[PDB]
Amino acid sequence: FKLPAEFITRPHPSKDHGKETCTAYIHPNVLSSLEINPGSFCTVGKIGENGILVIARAGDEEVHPVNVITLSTTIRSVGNLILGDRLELKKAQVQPPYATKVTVGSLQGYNILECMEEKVIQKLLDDSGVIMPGMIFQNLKTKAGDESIDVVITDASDDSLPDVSQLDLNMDDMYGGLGSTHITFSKETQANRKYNLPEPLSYAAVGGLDKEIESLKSAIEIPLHQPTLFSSFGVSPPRGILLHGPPGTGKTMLLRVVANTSNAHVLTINGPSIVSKYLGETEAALRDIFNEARKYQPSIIFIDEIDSIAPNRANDDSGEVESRVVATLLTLMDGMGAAGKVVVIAATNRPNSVDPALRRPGRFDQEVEIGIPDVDARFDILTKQFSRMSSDRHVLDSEAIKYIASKTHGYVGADLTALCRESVMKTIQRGLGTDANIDKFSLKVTLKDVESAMVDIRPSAMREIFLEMPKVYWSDIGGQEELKTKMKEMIQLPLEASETFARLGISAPKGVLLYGPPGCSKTLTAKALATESGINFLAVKGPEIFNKYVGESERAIREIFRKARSAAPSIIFFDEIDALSPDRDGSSTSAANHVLTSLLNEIDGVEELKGVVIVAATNRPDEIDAALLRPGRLDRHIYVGPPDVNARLEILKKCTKKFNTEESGVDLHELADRTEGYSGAEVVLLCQEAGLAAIMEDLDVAKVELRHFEKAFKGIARGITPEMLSYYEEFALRS
Amino acid sequence: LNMDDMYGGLGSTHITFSKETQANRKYNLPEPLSYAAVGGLDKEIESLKSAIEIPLHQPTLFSSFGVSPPRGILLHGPPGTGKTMLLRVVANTSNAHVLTINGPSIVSKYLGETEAALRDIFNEARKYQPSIIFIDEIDSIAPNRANDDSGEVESRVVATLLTLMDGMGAAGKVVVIAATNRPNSVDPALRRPGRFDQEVEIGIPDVDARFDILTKQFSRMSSDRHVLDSEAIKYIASKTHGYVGADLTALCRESVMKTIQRGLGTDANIDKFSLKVTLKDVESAMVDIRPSAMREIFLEMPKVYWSDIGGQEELKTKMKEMIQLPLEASETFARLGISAPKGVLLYGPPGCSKTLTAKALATESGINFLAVKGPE
Ligand SMILES: Nc1ncnc2c1ncn2[C@@H]1O[C@H](COP(=O)(O)OP(=O)(O)OP(=O)(O)O)[C@@H](O)[C@H]1O
Ligand SMILES: Nc1ncnc2c1ncn2[C@@H]1O[C@H](COP(=O)(O)OP(=O)(O)OP(=O)(O)O)[C@@H](O)[C@H]1O
Ligand SMILES: Nc1ncnc2c1ncn2[C@@H]1O[C@H](COP(=O)(O)OP(=O)(O)O)[C@@H](O)[C@H]1O
Ligand SMILES: Nc1ncnc2c1ncn2[C@@H]1O[C@H](COP(=O)(O)OP(=O)(O)O)[C@@H](O)[C@H]1O
Repeated sequence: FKLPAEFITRPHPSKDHGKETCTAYIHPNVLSSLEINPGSFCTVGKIGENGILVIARAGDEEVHPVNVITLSTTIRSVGNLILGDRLELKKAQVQPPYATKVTVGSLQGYNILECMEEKVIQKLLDDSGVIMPGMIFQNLKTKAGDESIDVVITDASDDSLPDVSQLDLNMDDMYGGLGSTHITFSKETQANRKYNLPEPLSYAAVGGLDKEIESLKSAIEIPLHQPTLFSSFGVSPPRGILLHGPPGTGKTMLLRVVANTSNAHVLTINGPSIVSKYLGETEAALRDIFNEARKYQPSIIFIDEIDSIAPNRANDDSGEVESRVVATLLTLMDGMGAAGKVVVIAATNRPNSVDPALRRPGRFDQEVEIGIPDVDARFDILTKQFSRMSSDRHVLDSEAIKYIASKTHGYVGADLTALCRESVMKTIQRGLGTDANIDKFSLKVTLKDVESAMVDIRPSAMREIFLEMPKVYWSDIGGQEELKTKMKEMIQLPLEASETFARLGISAPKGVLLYGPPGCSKTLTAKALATESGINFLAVKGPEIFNKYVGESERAIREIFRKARSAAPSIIFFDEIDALSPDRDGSSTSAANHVLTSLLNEIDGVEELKGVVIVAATNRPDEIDAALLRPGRLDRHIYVGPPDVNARLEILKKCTKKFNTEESGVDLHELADRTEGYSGAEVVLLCQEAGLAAIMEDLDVAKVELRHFEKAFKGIARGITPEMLSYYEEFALRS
Repeated sequence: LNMDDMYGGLGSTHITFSKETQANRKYNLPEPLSYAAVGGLDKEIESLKSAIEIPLHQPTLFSSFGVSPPRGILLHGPPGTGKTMLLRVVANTSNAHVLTINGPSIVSKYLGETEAALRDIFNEARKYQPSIIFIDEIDSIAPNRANDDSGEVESRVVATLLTLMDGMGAAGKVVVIAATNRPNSVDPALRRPGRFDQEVEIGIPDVDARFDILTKQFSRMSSDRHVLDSEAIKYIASKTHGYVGADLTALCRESVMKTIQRGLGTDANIDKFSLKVTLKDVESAMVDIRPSAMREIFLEMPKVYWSDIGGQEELKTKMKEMIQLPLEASETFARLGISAPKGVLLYGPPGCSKTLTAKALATESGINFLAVKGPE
């Protein structure tokens, strides 16, 4: 009448020798309920992955609790059965036929074990059960020179009739004291890929965040491994650890890595399955989970999508899941014990959406920040991946890897993995289409398929962006170095002196304004800023945030600002802020005033945004509200007037570069001198319209004449009056 | 069904060898749709064939590297394009198991029932090695989280689907096909390179694709029921600049009804094959059906020849200028950097040849012309 439902694994205590393979400490009631002899085989369902790891069984001494079961570290490493998993029991399968060859692999060693061998076979098969594809044991004591050695035994050369058995366990009948089947030591084989064994996630698999992962590992290791030392201080160790970052950074991967690499008990939630219609069922389930958590001293708590599980109460008090669950989790994690050893890992995509009650120094003082990988991190990730599938399947030199990393500057580790997968599948498809069923080893991996892969896949942001790769560069634009010397320092201040700002307390005003006459270089200056910065750029313009619906503009503003906050320290730019700046003039609606107040509060009100930098562009800065025209925010003002002689000459030469200068008949200076009162846009359009005049004669031409240029000059107008220039100058004088 | 009786070892019932006709149509049995019906999407259908053949047929080659095979395939396009027909065709031609679902029928007021059904279906798919999963109307079942807080059925199903398709197995052979009307309404969580890195887009058919579809349809109903020439099909395809395959099928159907009713009215119940299908009924049907774009504003205004046009020669010269430059000067613009200003302003007194130039241009150019009335 016990009715056992789910079982939980546990390492075998006391070490020694004992069983070490078929402990299976289970209460005799469950043994009688299964109608199977205790001196026989047992199964662990572990949900799915058929094969069920048929291992022999043994009885306990009546104190071992029913729920918990022991699978030993050897089987735990063989099947990657991590702590806290659910298990099921069923009748054993047919007896194994026989074992044929069995071959050792000598994991992470240079082999040459004959000196320390000492008839390993007896040490390997001095145990009952023992599944041939998996044996992992401690080095114990082997002759002199201590050291540690491990063996890979995954490869096999036999087959079993049932397809259910994934690891095709074999029986043991050989001889040993304190000769085999044609020896067992041969070659340093790795994990067998034929059976597709689940490869454990190594601690070195993740990279590019070495400082962050080291800090996280130390912060979670010092409470568990040094509980008495921390309790001596009397301040008690916290249990909450916060993980956040942009999507695709692999936070779940590092959670899995730290769970696998830690021998302590680990617990994780399976998403919204805990949430149920019954009010008390969820509370009872959470209480039971916490009880099982602190019943054993070494325990790890993993929480995923805490934003969905614990949404902000102020943002939406829909009901059912509400602040009550936040309060009950806070009470549960506040007082499980005085010192204890418990750490809770919470991963959320949007920290702002999380309940601010969770984000408090009293409960979640320690935070871990993960950002977008840079060039070095992406290069390291690519090198790790190439080492992961080995040089036998691809050829890529270090310079090629660096070039690929530089080309894909806006990507992430998940993006790189998807790029590798798509490159592999496109290479396979090309080989199938062209080479007519050739061996895949000859074609391997090249550069053209990968280049086409990054061309086709496109960055995962799915938003329009110049990206600086296919757009205008610095050499294509000729301007004045006076503004360049200013902007380089201005945008190198935050990216390079964040620690200096933190130490000194001066911080950054984060306010820059650019005003220019119509037809001048203002959006050009913004593009130059974005190009030189080399950071993701959001193309936002004034009327874009405006919408017919009331309140939609505020929603769009909040969306773009929380996207910029999560898009690393960058620059946010407004193409035409003159649409919303004037409120007193023109009798602006209440929506414009609300948007202006919201942006005023966002720039330098109540909160400070250290990450993003606000740059604004206006067609006319004289009608702007006095609230925004305040020192501290958007204080810097640059005249950035029309291009001077050298800049105009460079622009003309760049436009004439497509043409031929020798046969053009111009010296590239007389045209600039004559076209001095025109705007930059008009100057650019002059070359195109003169080319049209030249090609008027017989369509495609190779010669341009002075009469065409004269007609082009006569047929166009500058459209700029001295009155607006005088007004713009008066704006500078008045400020 | 009827029982079998044979007199022999290792004479039938009055011979069995007679003709090589197709399946009997009197019973009107369903016919397994094949790739012959689909036409005009050769590149897209080949890409879909590759994407469905690479993981299922030879998963070991892809799994030997260790990067795991892709599991998510995304399909999207304008309504009525025929993507769901491609889904049914690949289901019929595939010998592997499929998991086509109804959609909202599974969704109920009980949150646990839907989760249990999802369990059962995905364990059924995973347990048997050859299995395919077909999911349609992705935007509904999984609305965008940022769009609205619908509640009940919400991003929880997105999370459980992601956890399901993340780790079904090491190599396996399992793919999921998602068909959505608009990719924008799809939850961005699904639209991820880790989940849906492969995207299949089936755009609106062009003139060649529409012509291929019409030819395939005519070959399907055979020449017994109609007499159409290649130039007639080409003209019909050219006239239908924006129609889709569903629109072409509707045009054929309405032409059939118009022909039937005209024959009944005039010929007084004449033989059906005598009148078959002509071109005048098709023209009347495409005129009366209204173009594919519902409530369109870029209308197809009529054309008129040059000798019916009267005006100054300077405007005609600028006309020829601005049409001859872009069509046959793209290489010149690319090499010279002139590009295309694409901006022309027409200002003048009302009622004197302001729109006459545009009308003559629509006539002469032959390119698909579109015009908008301003106040409309
Ligand atoms: N930096 C990286 N280096 C190598 N592989 C990576 C990297 N980032 C992601 N990947 C690959 O992409 C997969 C996705 O990682 P993971 O599931 O941890 O994503 P995540 O960013 O935590 O997001 P989500 O929770 O939505 O899955 C990894 O299992 C791995 O195969
Ligand atoms: N290539 C084609 N050949 C013949 N008929 C076609 C073709 N493409 C589409 N059709 C027609 O279009 C219709 C199929 O519409 P279907 O529902 O499959 O489209 P869909 O683009 O998947 O959109 P929906 O979201 O409505 O399912 C049928 O009437 C079919 O005859
Ligand atoms: N040297 C150049 N080459 C190409 N395009 C240019 C050049 N200088 C300016 N432009 C274009 O002219 C535009 C300048 O806009 P601008 O007149 O400053 O806007 P506003 O009228 O609001 O001040 C930019 O969008 C840019 O694309
Ligand atoms: N040769 C012609 N004979 C009869 N009608 C004509 C002829 N040429 C043009 N039209 C008519 O004159 C109209 C010209 O429109 P138009 O006056 O340019 O528009 P708008 O009133 O905007 O200036 C056309 O709608 C056309 O029907």
